[PDB]
Amino acid sequence: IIGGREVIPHSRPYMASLQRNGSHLCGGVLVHPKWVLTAAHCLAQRMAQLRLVLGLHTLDSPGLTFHIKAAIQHPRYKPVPALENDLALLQLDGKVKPSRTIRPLALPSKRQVVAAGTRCSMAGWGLTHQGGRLSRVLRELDLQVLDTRMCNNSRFWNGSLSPSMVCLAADSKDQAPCKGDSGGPLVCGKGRVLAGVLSFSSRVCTDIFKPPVATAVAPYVSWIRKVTGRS
Amino acid sequence: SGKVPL
Repeated sequence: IIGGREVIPHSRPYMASLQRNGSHLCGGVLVHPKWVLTAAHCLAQRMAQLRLVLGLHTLDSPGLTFHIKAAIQHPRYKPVPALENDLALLQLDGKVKPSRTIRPLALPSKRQVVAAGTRCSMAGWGLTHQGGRLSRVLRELDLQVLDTRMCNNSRFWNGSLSPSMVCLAADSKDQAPCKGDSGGPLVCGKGRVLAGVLSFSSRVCTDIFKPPVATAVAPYVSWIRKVTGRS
Repeated sequence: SGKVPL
């Protein structure tokens, strides 16, 4: 996150860090004691070397580490250039016991809409500057949902955002999620309800003509319930 | 053009 703020430690106990050989790769959201929801493009990796770490604030710190038994990418995931259905569910090799630092975030209703104007925020350990390095501490950034039609403007995303995608903007031009931030949850409203999983931007994180986009959670809730086996 | 995964 570029231009964001350090969170209060463990104030977002659903946060997962997906890591390869101890190195952070993407965020995730714990959506069940045995399942982390994250971005599918994050799993273009040798799974043998991937771990999920829970309850972290500071990135170099133990937290609680899980091996991954299975990585189930959405059936209709299409990678770049079309980054469609950019979601994967990861099965932990143990079962999370809810505590103060680690806890699942509930899925929204399957009929949640994320309307233009909705005030949200997201969290991650991603880059703090263009071409920089990961954040040492978990950070957060307020984001507002933009009208998808305006985001699809020729100078912006040029018709390529589907109805399942949530177009986002910070309050300032110099604030944006950046590399390492995908997979992490977008929570919206006063009740801080899970509404999206961050996906993509353009190569430059703060490019105002390429606002960040998250995959909306609500249209995938029934898939998620089928996969997790919890109707 | 260019979607770049975050």
